[PDB]
Amino acid sequence: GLIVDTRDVEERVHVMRKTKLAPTVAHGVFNPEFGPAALSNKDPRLNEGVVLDEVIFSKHKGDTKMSAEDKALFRRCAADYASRLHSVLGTANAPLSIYEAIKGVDGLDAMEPDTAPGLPWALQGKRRGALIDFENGTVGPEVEAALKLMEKREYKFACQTFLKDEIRPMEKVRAGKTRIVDVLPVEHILYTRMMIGRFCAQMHSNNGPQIGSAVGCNPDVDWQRFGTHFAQYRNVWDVDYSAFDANHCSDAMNIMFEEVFRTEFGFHPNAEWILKTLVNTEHAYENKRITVEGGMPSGCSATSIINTILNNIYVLYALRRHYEGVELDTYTMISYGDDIVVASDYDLDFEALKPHFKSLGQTITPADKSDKGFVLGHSITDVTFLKRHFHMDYGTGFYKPVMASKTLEAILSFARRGTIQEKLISVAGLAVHSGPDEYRRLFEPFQGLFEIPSYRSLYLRWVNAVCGDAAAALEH
Repeated sequence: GLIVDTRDVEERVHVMRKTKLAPTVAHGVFNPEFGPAALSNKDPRLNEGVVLDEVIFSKHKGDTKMSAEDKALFRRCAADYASRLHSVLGTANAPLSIYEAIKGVDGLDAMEPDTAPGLPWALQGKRRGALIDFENGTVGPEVEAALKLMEKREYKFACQTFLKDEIRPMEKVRAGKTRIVDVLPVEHILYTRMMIGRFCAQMHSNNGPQIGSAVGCNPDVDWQRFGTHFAQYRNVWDVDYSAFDANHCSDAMNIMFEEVFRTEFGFHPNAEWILKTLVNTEHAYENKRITVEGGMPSGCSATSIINTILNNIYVLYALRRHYEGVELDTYTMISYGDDIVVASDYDLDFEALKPHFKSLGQTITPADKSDKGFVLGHSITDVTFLKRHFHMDYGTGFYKPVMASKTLEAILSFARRGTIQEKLISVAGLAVHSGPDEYRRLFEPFQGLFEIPSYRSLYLRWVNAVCGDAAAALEH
């Protein structure tokens, strides 16, 4: 995005805390090159002269202006992807009821009852529970009033900026590259869910290469589905972006929203409008109010679908800008926000697409970290997606999501205080795919102190999870 105004203000949005993450017993064994992100300017691990306030917003270097020809190409690519999307999903996109918006529907989780409420409710000491009855799926009078302002397209708002208290590579910790989440007002989230919730549910239910989205996938079971699909292609690419979310230009975002969320596809006219409120945003951080043009508000969960849709349109755009006769079936892909796997039987030159992605304000590199850029001949067993590799289990022949051992060492090395037992059982579910020897090694530090699930128990759970009849067949 482009920072068009930075001004000081009364009311500090107090967003410089201490980490709830503490080292575990594993920290001293593994000595990871990771640590909690800096949550304070006075953090002694920060490099000399690094200001948190400056670095967290440094990703906003501009709002790339696309030419008329490029915008008309982008619109064709958006309308072509939308055609595919709404063909698979259908056009049952009537607004969600307030009850359904809060409680969710099949394929869409209920709203979180006690997460951050956003502005100005955070400054008035009003928690989410004060504004919305999540039990009954009803709203208080303030949310009710704000919903009626959005009906009229008169709603205005500020994004509350929170630092992401999490583990980061030590080099990113020192450089002050703390990640941020933009918390929009709870009523804005409610209304967005009203406008596109049915669509969001359908995309979760229909995740797969056909719609180019892994949002709402279960890697445990869906790696088999994904792996057998990409294994069929001569060429597979994993594509790295630099600040994908920030670098979505106003032109791209606006056109995507216009082509994807049309009334003719069953959407309320206001679906396009509430999404378009994401383009030109005001961000509250401490005493600062930063106005940005372009980019998606920072996040993962809340913005996954939009980022995934843009990734799909970007690949069609980039290939059509370089080659003639490119259609959706020229390649296959799956995306989860900025994360992407692309495959084609065609020898697509991804190295030559770099300038074409640059016309969208996006910088692509091979995920590989090759000294050269993109190459042909890569397969599904070479790539990373959701921090997971695709490897066949020798026992069953099924693809399993294998995470890098260094990443599992880092995850096991820190925990929120009092959560260690819960975290071990969760991370065991990830580490089981590393094999029995590495699984044993990763949890050795915790043996005798916590309950570590047997490798055997999680392996048997997994085989049943991915194919029920296969597990049954082994008792022939």
